[PDB]
Order: sequence, then C-alpha cells, then structure tokens
Amino acid sequence: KSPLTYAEALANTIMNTYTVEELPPANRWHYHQGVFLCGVLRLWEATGEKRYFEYAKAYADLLIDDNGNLLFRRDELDAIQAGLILFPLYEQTKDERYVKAAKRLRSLYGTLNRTSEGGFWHKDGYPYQMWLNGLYMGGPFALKYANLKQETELFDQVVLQESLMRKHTKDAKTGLFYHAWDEAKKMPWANEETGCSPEFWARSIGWYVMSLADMIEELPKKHPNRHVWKNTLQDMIKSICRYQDKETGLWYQIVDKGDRSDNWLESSGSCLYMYAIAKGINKGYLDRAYETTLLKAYQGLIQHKTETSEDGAFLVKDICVGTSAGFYDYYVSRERSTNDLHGAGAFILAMTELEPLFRSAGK
Ligand SMILES: C[C@@H]1O[C@@H](O)[C@H](O[C@H]2OC(C(=O)O)=C[C@H](O)[C@H]2O)[C@H](O)[C@H]1O
Repeated sequence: KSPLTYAEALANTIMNTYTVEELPPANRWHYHQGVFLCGVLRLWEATGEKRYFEYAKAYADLLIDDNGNLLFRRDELDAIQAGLILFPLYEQTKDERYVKAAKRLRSLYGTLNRTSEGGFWHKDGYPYQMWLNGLYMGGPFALKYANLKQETELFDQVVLQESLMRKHTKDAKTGLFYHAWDEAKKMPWANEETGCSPEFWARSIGWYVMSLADMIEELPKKHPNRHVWKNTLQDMIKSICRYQDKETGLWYQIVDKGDRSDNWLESSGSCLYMYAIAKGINKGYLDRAYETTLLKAYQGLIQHKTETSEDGAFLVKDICVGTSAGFYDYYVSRERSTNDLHGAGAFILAMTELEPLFRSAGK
C-alpha cells in the first residue's frame, strides 16, 4: 500500500501491455504518452530503476530521428506537452537530439493564433477558444525551456496565458474554473454573456492545478507570480476539496454535481487533485492539514478504482477518455476506460508526490 508500490505496479502493467511502438496513439507524438511517460520518468527518479528511463527513451527515439526531427500536430498546444520528457532525457544523456526536438516544439508558440488579449487558441480548429487543459499542455514546457535556454520571454508568456484563463473561466461563487472560454462566443457551449462553457469538468481543473503546483518552482526567485500562483492554487484547492466525496474521498466527473445520479466518480481528475495537493504540501504552498484529505482520497482511489486481474495486471478504472468542451450531458456520457493513459499518467505522478508524505505521516 505504499504509493510507489502501486505506481510501479501500474507502470509495469502498461509497459507489458504496449511496446513503445504500440503505446497509443501508436507511432504518434502526443500528450497521451507524454503524460504517462512524465509519470514513468518521475518514477525512475524515485526508484532508480533503469527500465523506466529506458522505456521512455525508447518512445522518444521512435519518434525523434538522428537529427532531432519530429512529426507532430503543428497547430495544437497538445503537441507540446510530450516535450516535457525531453528535459530529463537530455539531462541524463546530453544527446543534443532531444534539445533539437524541444526547440522545434518551443518554436511553435510564435506560429499559433491568439485571442485579442494574446491567449493561445487551443488549436486552429478551435478559433478564439482557450481550454484549461492548455495550461498544462503548453505552460510547464515553456518554463522548463526558459530555464534551459535562459529565455525569459517564456516566463512572461506563461504568466499571460494563466492570467487570461483565470480571468475568463474562474467562477466567483464556487471558486472552480469553467472548462473553456470562447472569446468569439461562436461555440454552442459559449455562455452568451461570459463566453464560458457551462460545467466544471474535473480533469480540466486538474490539469490547471497540477500546472500551478509544478510551475511555481520554475519561476525566477522573487518573481511576482511565485506569490500569485501560490495564492491561486490555495484558493482552487480550497474550492476543490469542498466537493470531495465524503464517502469515497474521490471527485465527480462534474465536480459540483455529485448528487445527480447520472454523474460519477472519475479517476484521472481525482489523481490530478491528489498530485497538486501532495505537491503543494511538499513545497509549502498548502497547509499540511490537507494531508488528511489526501490520504482519504488515496484510500478511496485504491479501494474503489483499482484491482488486480486474474492475470496479475494492475488496473485503474473509471478514467474518462479524451474529452472536448461541451454540455453536462456530454460530460457524464463520456466513455469510462481502464488504464487509459490520461489516468495512468496522473496515477503514477500522484504516487510519486504522495510517497514522501505517506512516509513522514505522524511525524
Ligand atoms: C485529438 C483529441 O482531441 C480531444 O478529443 C482530446 O484532447 C482534448 O482533451 C483532453 C483531455 O484531457 O481529455 C486534453 C487535450 O488538451 C484536449 O485537446 C483527445 O485526447 C485528443 O486525442
């Protein structure tokens, strides 16, 4: 029941399930594998087991050639996320192929379309729409690159993107942030007055809090946002925990509507909150009192969402598949999948930040 034990169990199950050539979407550079591999590389640093490092490197090498060339969806913030695996790979090998690949992804920022205030469109196919998920897809990578190449322009970039998102999607009443915002107000889900989508979808908010929790330490010392983001995170975590499931300790697909019978407890979102809370506590951004909420979620997660198959495979169920911006009925109707990379990555990542607290609990 130690966090890392489950993390390795799930990691090995996924790796045994897919060769790096099969890791879905097969032979594509995408954030599905990106988040899972970020988890795998984090587990590597925590255990020192070379095969976690080698598996991640295998996927990178399948897509990045001898000259650092990489094929990717050029209009999506989503394409940048996997770039996060390039930093630990480069730091360990010093192979310039990874820095060259990272530069191709970093060069995308200047080619992307933006809203009138400068917020990146989530994709070319989603004109003038900012989705919370985008903060994680393009934020952390930008800061990691900023520190690697001493390009301060990227600090301002992330600060702007984050402020624009919070400004347009944060709900005063609940403290939760709406999934998406359409400056053009052309999408059917765009509120005629605010331009926001109608629901608080767990994972989207989860991507946001994990981002804040990880990006604070990347900012230069004394940076104005070290305090802005810490405070934003405290308020969001406070808001989020107000909706934790009293019985299971988990969170619902649609955060603020757990009473509805068509709603349900979703795994990846819960894990992302667990990660942000654990991370926040370890870095001193959140009151250590949150440890109980965290350990309660861990208990419910393992108890209600995990099991081992007759064959010995560790399974995490109720992970929502890739999802777009929409209405309530669309969100609750999303396919629930077992070991979907969205959830596997979130699960493993959460276990790596949880472990430390788990071992110092009571001290
Ligand atoms: C190409 C597919 O586009 C969407 O269906 C999904 O990606 C979106 O949803 C999510 C998510 O966390 O569910 C994250 C991305 O930021 C967003 O673009 C699929 O995952 C994509 O494969």
